Amino acid sequence: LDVPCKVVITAPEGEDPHPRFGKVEMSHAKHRNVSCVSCHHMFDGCGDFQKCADCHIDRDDRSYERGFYKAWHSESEISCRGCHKAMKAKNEQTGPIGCLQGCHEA
Amino acid sequence: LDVPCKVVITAPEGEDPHPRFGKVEMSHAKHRNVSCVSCHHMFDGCGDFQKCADCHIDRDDRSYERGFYKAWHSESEISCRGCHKAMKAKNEQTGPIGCLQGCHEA
Ligand code: HEC
Ligand code: HEC
Ligand code: HEC
Ligand code: HEC
Ligand code: HEC
Ligand code: HEC
Ligand code: HEC
Ligand code: HEC
Repeated sequence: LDVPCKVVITAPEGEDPHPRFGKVEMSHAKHRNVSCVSCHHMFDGCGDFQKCADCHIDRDDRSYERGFYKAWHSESEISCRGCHKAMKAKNEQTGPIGCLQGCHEA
Repeated sequence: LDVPCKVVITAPEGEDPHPRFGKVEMSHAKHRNVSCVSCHHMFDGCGDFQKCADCHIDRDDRSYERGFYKAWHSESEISCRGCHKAMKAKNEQTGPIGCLQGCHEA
């Protein structure tokens, strides 16, 4: 499909991930009310799509804004956890925040 | 997915173009502040961004809401001319409205 309904997000090739943190499912359908650029923040209205880890490569420095970990966990509202925390602070229905809740579960 | 930065819109596949109004270019780049669903009104969450004339096929009149002409020229703000006219009425920066301005121009 042009936009797959569910995606499986993994670590890039290289260092195996911690066994409990290696794959996360995300649904584009559940995020239908979130604009593409809210997540695909480098999309400027046309062009094609990459994996986030085509840029968010570094796995060793979890503080680095352009690294792998911060793509998903930064306080930035671009990140999975950052948006969900910001929405929760607004009492808005949103996604999970706990480390083994939802994303890293099941 | 590759969202073309410029598309050339013409008659439905396999059909002959209008002899004077046959092709119109549209820039996704220029429309980057317009949500995808504002035009692709059948897209919901995930799936395909279909060409409009997959559905807007009829050219027997310029009145049928599901036909070709109304996709582009309708009071509806989903249509090219309808959105531009509505935005102009609100004194918002927008696209062209005259029949030979922009869309059906060099
Ligand atoms: C955050 C909630 C997102 C929204 C809103 C949209 N997308 Fe998305 N998309 C997101 C992720 C995290 C992923 C997986 C990327 C990875 O590195 O694993 C995707 C994936 C896609 C893809 C496939 C890219 C690929 O793996 O090659 C496409 C083509 C895509 N997304 C398109 C897209 C569009 C057009 C959106 C708005 C309608 C959109 N996405 C929203 C996260 C999010
Ligand atoms: C390269 C073309 C990139 C792709 C694809 C994705 N990101 Fe990105 N991201 C990139 C850069 C260069 C930067 C720094 C800001 C800038 O534009 O220069 C970022 C930043 C983020 C952030 C902010 C992190 C922080 O400041 O703490 C997040 C949360 C982030 N990126 C997430 C993210 C996701 C989820 C992506 C796939 C959907 C993604 N990025 C793609 C470069 C690139
Ligand atoms: C805001 C800009 C978001 C970003 C970035 C991400 N998510 Fe999200 N998420 C958001 C909303 C508004 C919602 C609620 C949708 C609703 O109306 O119900 C969600 C929800 C989720 C869920 C729960 C879905 C379900 O089945 O109930 C998950 C598991 C989830 N979000 C995951 C997720 C991931 C992995 C993201 C980064 C790739 C991510 N979200 C980004 C808003 C936003
Ligand atoms: C969804 C909103 C998430 C929540 C909540 C948390 N994490 Fe996450 N994490 C998420 C994604 C989309 C990804 C990328 C895909 C993958 O599983 O690798 C990750 C990744 C990690 C990793 C792996 C890092 C690496 O291998 O380099 C770890 C160790 C990790 N996540 C830990 C973690 C912790 C401690 C959390 C609470 C602060 C947490 N995650 C929440 C998405 C989401
Ligand atoms: C109206 C101003 C639009 C906005 C906003 C977006 N798109 Fe669009 N797109 C539009 C048209 C009129 C066309 C040409 C269709 C035709 O019938 O000729 C397109 C085309 C696409 C395509 C390509 C489809 C194909 O050629 O088969 C894609 C993948 C696409 N559009 C995606 C897309 C996305 C993801 C948008 C939001 C970021 C988006 N479009 C906005 C009109 C408009
Ligand atoms: C079939 C899957 C369709 C595609 C692809 C597109 N449109 Fe559509 N359109 C469709 C229907 C069934 C209808 C009627 C209303 C409904 O939702 O049932 C419409 C309507 C419009 C209109 C309104 C016309 C009017 O009432 O005068 C416009 C302006 C319109 N559609 C435009 C449009 C464009 C520009 C598309 C490609 C980007 C497009 N439609 C695709 C069915 C389908
Ligand atoms: C509102 C929901 C729109 C619809 C539907 C379409 N257009 Fe549009 N258009 C819109 C805006 C807000 C703007 C201004 C962008 C800016 O900030 O400058 C425009 C602009 C144009 C232009 C001028 C720019 C250019 O590409 O040369 C053209 C020629 C144009 N729009 C064409 C066009 C066509 C062909 C559409 C239907 C397929 C269409 N627009 C829809 C807002 C909206
Ligand atoms: C962009 C905002 C437009 C303006 C202003 C006008 N038209 Fe248009 N027209 C537009 C598109 C995107 C298309 C589809 C592609 C194509 O060129 O075929 C059209 C099409 C027509 C047609 C052809 C119909 C057919 O069955 O082939 C005609 C005759 C036409 N347009 C006429 C027309 C007139 C009279 C306008 C002023 C009221 C007008 N158009 C404005 C986009 C845009």
